Amino acid sequence: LPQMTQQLNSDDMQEQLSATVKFRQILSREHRPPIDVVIQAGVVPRLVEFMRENQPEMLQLEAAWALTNIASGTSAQTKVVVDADAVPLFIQLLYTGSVEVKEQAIWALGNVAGDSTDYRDYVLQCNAMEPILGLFNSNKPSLIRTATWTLSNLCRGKKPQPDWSVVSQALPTLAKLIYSMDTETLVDACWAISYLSDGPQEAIQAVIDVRIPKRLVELLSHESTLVQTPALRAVGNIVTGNDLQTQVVINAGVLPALRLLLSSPKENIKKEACWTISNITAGNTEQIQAVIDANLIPPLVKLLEVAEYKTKKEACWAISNASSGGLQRPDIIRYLVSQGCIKPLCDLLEIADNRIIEVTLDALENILKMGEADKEARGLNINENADFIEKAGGMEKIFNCQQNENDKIYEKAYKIIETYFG
Amino acid sequence: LPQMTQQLNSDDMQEQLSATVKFRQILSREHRPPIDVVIQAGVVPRLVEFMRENQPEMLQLEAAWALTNIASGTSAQTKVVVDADAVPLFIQLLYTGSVEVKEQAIWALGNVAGDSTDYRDYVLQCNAMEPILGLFNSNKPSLIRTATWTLSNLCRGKKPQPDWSVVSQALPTLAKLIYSMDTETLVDACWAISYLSDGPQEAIQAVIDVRIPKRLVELLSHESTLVQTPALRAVGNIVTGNDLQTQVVINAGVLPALRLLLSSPKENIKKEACWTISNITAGNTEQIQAVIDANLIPPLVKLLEVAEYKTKKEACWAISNASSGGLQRPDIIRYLVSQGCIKPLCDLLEIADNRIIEVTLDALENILKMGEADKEARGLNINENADFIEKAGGMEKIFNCQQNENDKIYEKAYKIIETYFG
Ligand SMILES: [Co+2]
Ligand SMILES: [Co+2]
Repeated sequence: LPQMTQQLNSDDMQEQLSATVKFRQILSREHRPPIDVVIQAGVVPRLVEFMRENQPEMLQLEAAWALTNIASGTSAQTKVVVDADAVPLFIQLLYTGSVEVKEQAIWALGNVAGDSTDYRDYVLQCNAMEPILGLFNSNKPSLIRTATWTLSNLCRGKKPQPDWSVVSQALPTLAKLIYSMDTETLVDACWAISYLSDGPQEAIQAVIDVRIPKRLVELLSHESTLVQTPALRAVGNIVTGNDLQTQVVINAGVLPALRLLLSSPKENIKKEACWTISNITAGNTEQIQAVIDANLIPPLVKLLEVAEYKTKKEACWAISNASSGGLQRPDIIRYLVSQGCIKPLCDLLEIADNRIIEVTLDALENILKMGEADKEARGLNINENADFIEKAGGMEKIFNCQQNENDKIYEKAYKIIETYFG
Repeated sequence: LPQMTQQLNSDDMQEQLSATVKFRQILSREHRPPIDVVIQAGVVPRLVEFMRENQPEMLQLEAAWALTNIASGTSAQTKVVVDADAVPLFIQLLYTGSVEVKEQAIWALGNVAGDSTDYRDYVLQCNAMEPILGLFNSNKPSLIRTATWTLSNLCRGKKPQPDWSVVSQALPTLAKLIYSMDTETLVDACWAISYLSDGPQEAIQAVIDVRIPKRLVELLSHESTLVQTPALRAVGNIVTGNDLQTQVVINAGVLPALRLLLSSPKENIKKEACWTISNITAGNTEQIQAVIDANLIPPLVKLLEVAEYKTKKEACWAISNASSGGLQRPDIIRYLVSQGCIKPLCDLLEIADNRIIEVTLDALENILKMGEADKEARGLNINENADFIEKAGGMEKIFNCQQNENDKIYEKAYKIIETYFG
């Protein structure tokens, strides 16, 4: 190392190149590259020098390669490279460099961007977006992957949400990347899109205008859960928007697609599928009816019954939001009850957290108001739904809620028992 | 009714009495007392007239009785009585009335008070507390029961919390009632105390000052779970207070008692027991060491693995809080690991909601930091805990968390994987 460090500091171009190649090779070890000793040798800032505008490209590639092996190490190791002010140089190399040079720069920039939110912003402010977006006009798959990966690292994060004026510039490229033949590329593009869709209406509408929604919906039935997961996450973030934005996703045909995801052997997919659906049933009466017409209630009721809690929780919201539209269209409630949602709802009370008990009690109450409403509409002397709940053992569970510490809950419980089971 | 209404409005005493008796009788029907028909009759204000100070006591009783049957009906019916100015007369009857009159008055007041926080405050504001506490100097079980139940309704409610200057006057009486032989009385007294115990530091301190804690602890081993629940709830509320207030409960011997409750056939007792413990391990080092010395970790680790989620969740907090104390005394962490908390903690990650995942990742990161420090203090070239976690399958689960939408979680995950599994 002392010997190499010498060559590197030599003024002989040929000797500098000889040294950088060496530092690049040791930093390329698959085992445990002596990154820390290299940093301890103080040759980082020198290697950074070799990436300057007028250095020979071979020297630039070797130096960037070496620095990239370092920047892709631990966070500490990344800080060193960043502090040597390598980022601005990696970025100009994105414009100038050969494919090989570009592959190192984009990788290194991706690691800096994915290190933390402050580095994410640093990179964005160094204006990496322009040169990064130009990489997609190339035809090398591997280079496009890294680039897409780095792009997702720039879009990710919600405490400091990334500078939207900058990151939104990626939407057009992203809209094309989700048609990629490369699976890894597809995956990261969908993750990036989900990150951009994890924001206000402005963000969501932006994703809608570049016509990404329909492609996202087609990707829900991709053979791989690695593609399905981020695609669903993105769809889920989009339907969190307003009713108009959600209808866009619905006209793209997301409902029939969701029907398949509810059967996914992947628990988190069933979970986010129920989550997505609950943000659609949280919409207007016509959107709730659409969920009904797509035959999404039956599988939902089933999950409410057998899935893990984290999924049941989601199924409940979906069903409870659906029952909210029952005040208007009473037949929605009638349909929910027909699909056997009462038993699952009652049982849930026994294992749910307080927020879910509130949600579940809302659904049960809406169900009771309905059964009460057409009980009067007829000369009947019984509230069928109330009777339904009693049989399912729900009465006893609602009674038990009277001892819950939460005011909203126990008060909701007393009112229910008193009103329908007195 | 038309005839009774007439007699009721008569100036003839013997007539008013006879008619009040008849209204009382029909409003006493076990079946479905015609309360609404009686209200429609418009005689409520008239009956209220009959409870005034100058009225013959028999008329006072029959009128109060009649109105109490109405007041103990639906909220809407209770409202009719409250709006007729009955409350202040029920209260003055609580002083002057015979035992029979008092029994009606206290049942009416309890129903008004339990209706809502508005009626609760109105009742407290009408100075009902003075004659109510005065009923405890009586020697009739049934009366003391209803009186205790009423006191419970008056102390309940946390959104508007009840006027502390008023409800706190019940502590001395409450401190004595928890030594009662009557189960119902004891139950209600314990509930009333748990409600008083859910306030700020002052409320908790007043409960400690009148020396209720030790009795609460003794009651944790009461044969009936109807007594243990509210007693455990009250104890739980007290330990949410500061470290000093928490030591009072510890010195009362709560730990051995909780150890027993961790095997309660009641899921919610196991749950609040874990919750109670978690609020003790959230204290200083000595308090965490006390939990350890009482042998609470093993049963805690067992629940973390096999209990319902709502309980596991509580066990996780208890164990996780304990590990935070590991920084100071590294042997706390070593002990936790020795009791096999790692495996159940990793598995929890697969089914936990985001807040619990965060709690779990902190526990795991503390354990992991400990295994790292010792590997250093020793020449070991392995982080035993990291290896335990990897063996348990928690490595992959932690890895998966990197795709969680929550920033604090995925950052935590990437940080862990990079730092201990690289
Ligand atoms: Co990194
Ligand atoms: Co009531």
